[PDB]
Amino acid sequence: QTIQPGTGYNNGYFYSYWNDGHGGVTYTNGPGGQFSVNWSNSGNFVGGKGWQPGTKNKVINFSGSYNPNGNSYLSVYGWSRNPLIEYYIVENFGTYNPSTGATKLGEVTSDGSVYDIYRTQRVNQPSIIGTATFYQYWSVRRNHRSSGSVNTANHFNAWAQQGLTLGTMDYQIVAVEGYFSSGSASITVS
Repeated sequence: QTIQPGTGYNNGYFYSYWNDGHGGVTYTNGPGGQFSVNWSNSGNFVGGKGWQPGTKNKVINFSGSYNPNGNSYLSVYGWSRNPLIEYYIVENFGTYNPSTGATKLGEVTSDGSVYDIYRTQRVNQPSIIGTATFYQYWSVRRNHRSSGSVNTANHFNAWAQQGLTLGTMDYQIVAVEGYFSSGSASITVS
């Protein structure tokens, strides 16, 4: 159904839905690993389905539609602990490339497209363990798409060769993010 921000399990999948309380967002958990999100002049939000904990060799499949109107992105999103890292494998985005201002650390070919790799640091920002300073790792697909298969191992191995290590895996989901924009998406994970 439609639900307020929170986390839990639905039809076998882990889900996490968060928003800054601005409103204008509607997140709905559907059958299996499906979820829909409709947003209109929203605040900041992130929602998706996946696993808790994720793994370093998972092959993630997603399919559906993604129609952003503004700042937003579709990605495999998750965290690792010890070290604390937030990572993204961006498959599509709207008006803003989220890696802008980031330090390019390489490139990796995987699942039909080249990806550019970047690293950035977040200072005193919210995280799964409280306020902290941690790094964000990004893999941004050059050929955008709204369905496909993601071999996470290829990204995690490429990041490691570049000195970008990961700790113990926390959740790992396919999510839709929005930052003061509008759009709609319906994605099925598996």
